[PDB]
Amino acid sequence: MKILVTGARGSIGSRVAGKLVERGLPVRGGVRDLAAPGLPEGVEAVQADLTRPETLARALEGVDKVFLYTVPEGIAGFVDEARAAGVRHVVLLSSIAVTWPDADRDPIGRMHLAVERPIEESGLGWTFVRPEALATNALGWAPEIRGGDMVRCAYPGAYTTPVHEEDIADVVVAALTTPGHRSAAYALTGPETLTQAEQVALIGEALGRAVRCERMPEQEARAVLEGLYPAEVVDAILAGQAARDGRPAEVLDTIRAVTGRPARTFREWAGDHVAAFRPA
Ligand SMILES: NC(=O)c1ccc[n+]([C@@H]2O[C@H](COP(=O)([O-])OP(=O)(O)OC[C@H]3O[C@@H](n4cnc5c(N)ncnc54)[C@H](OP(=O)(O)O)[C@@H]3O)[C@@H](O)[C@H]2O)c1
Repeated sequence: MKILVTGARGSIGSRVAGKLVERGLPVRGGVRDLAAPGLPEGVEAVQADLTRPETLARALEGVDKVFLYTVPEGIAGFVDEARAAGVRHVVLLSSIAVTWPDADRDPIGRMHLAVERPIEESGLGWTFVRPEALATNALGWAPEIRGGDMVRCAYPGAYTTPVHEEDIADVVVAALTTPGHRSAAYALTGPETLTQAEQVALIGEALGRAVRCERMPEQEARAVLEGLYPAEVVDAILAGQAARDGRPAEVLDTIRAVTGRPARTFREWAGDHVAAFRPA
């Protein structure tokens, strides 16, 4: 029976879809707009807008399993349609922020908990995949790295443990295709905790040139982030980074435990995405 991959044009969703197609599995790729390009080959395109959960009734026909992105505003509608269609297993792309002690006050933590909890209460089989910082967050430095050798960082000494999107897709695929993952919640990290400055330098090494952070003052960083995210989220980002300033973050072996392969390094990630950081 079919697997519905929501967000099949997304960074993670497209890799989940592609990997399932490589395995011979019938995949429906969920998109908000059927007219647009970017869907991997061999995927049946279906409208599946998680904010308009009446699209889901058609998208879930003949579907046994679902990969789900976190969209809190339509979760009760999703649960209802998944139950009605006979879905047996939902794998959710959540966040490690749900595991920290302030999760239910943190905007990011709350956003993901608002989808985890109704799934937990629904009776559907589930697996939660809970990454720490996405390696792809480094793509926000591309404009500065393309144009010069200095990047401006709010907290150059702040640690995260960035995880490669391919590893996330591999864990999702394991959860969709093998037994033993029911009610599992996998906290995913990369294999090394790294500061912002270290990440920037590793991008430099992949390019063959020395790229450095300079610190920007918090006034300036707050302003930049207030143009990209709501007020509450900027406060959490900066507070999160200040709390990890000079404090190495936890490295978990969860990727290796699930997939049998060590987590991909940020260096490898930078080599994989090197074209994003070269000038036009
Ligand atoms: N950034 C971090 O450090 C971090 C850490 C932990 C967890 N996370 C989680 O990872 C996510 C990022 O995943 P990603 O890298 O794959 O992002 P992405 O490349 O931006 O893809 C996001 C996908 O979500 C889909 N989507 C959004 N709203 C939808 C809706 N209403 N209905 C259907 N599909 C919808 C989009 O579909 P369309 O392309 O069709 O529009 C898009 O394909 C975050 O949202 C968060 O939940 C992030």
